[PDB]
Amino acid sequence: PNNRYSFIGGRTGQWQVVKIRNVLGPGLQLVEKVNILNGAPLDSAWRLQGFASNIRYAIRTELEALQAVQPMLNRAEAILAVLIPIKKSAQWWEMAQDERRDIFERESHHTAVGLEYLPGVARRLLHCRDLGEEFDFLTWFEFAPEHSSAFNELLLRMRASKEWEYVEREVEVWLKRL
Amino acid sequence: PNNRYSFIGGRTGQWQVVKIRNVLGPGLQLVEKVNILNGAVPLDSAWRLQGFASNIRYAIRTELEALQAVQPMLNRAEAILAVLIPIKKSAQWWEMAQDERRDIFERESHHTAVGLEYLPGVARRLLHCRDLGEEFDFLTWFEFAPEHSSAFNELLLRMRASKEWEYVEREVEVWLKRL
Ligand code: HEM
Ligand code: HEM
Ligand SMILES: [Cl-]
Ligand SMILES: [O-]
Ligand SMILES: [O-]
Repeated sequence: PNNRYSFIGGRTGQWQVVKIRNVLGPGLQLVEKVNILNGAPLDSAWRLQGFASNIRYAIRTELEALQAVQPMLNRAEAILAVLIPIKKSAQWWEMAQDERRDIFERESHHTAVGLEYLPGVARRLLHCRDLGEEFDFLTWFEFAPEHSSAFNELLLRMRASKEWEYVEREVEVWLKRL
Repeated sequence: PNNRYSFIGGRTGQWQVVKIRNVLGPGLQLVEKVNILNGAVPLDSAWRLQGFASNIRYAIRTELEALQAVQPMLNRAEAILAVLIPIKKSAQWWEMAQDERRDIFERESHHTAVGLEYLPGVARRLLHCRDLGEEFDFLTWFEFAPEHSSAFNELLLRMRASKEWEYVEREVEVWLKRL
């Protein structure tokens, strides 16, 4: 599959690691670089993988709003990135669809809050629970240096939300584009 | 992992192939048997399908609770017939937003309400495979005593008349008998 992406921490890649912050639960080993590959090698400490998939929660009017402002990846100015792997608890995944949507948006305003940080912050969402991975999602953010304060504020805002009562594991990997 | 299943059409397995109906689009080659394996993966085998069990995508809590009231376990003794139905939906289905797909699925189509009429005759399992890059999007599995083949067939004619099924672009029925 080429909806599949792998991220390999180790000594080679497009991206220098700048910092890793072990927010919640067990961390990831610090390494020099992350190599990103479309598909599924020595001197590598960890590999994470996920796939791009269909929309799970956003309704039409939210999609139209996102599409009006969201930027593309690979802007020349967007030389910083942040890879944030996330795992949610088993109680999250047993809930029904309405219960989860209600937490994600009605209670937490995930989409409304995130829209306040576009178009500065470009984003990608990959899924991995269904592959058996140690994390449920691989989230990817890239932005110009001007926006790193704003991005740090977004994170504090999201982590205070009801949605985040269900996050069990979270790591931040700050990257600079080589 | 544990959540992945493979279905191999060939000369071995636990299920005998009674008929294959090539309902829509290209079919599957007729084979003698189906082997079902927990895991990902075939010498005298003609085709191999796979999918994963996953979280709920559409049902709401009160639907889940009704379903959970009545739905039968798999591998009942009398449940000697099974039907494997691989399904592919169109690209236009997958671009739509979540509310739009939910509204087609239940509000316009009453998938869950219509299906609930046929429990506990029919037991079922749903497996996902679009995200794996498979040639189908879903493997659906249904098992029942012979007493319900008629009713199962009526369900199918019903569901295929629905708005949901206007987005279905490939469908095969593999009818099976347990060995
Ligand atoms: C930058 C602005 C952001 C926007 C516009 C945004 C928007 C979205 C949207 C629309 C979804 C739903 C996709 C769907 O329906 O399938 C989503 C999912 C998700 N986002 Fe964000 N997001 C933002 C920032 C963040 C941040 C900063 C994090 C992590 C620290 C994050 C973590 C996630 C996760 C883990 C999911 C998957 C949720 C689930 O399926 O349970 N998002 N986001
Ligand atoms: C027999 C009684 C049935 C019941 C109780 C039933 C119930 C359900 C439910 C509740 C879902 C949505 C699961 C979710 O929220 O993730 C579903 C999905 C689905 N069903 Fe059924 N169903 C039945 C019959 C059938 C039949 C006969 C077929 C095929 C010919 C079928 C094909 C599918 C497909 C392909 C999906 C996934 C649809 C999607 O995600 O786009 N179902 N069913
Ligand atoms: Cl795989
Ligand atoms: O996101
Ligand atoms: O189903």
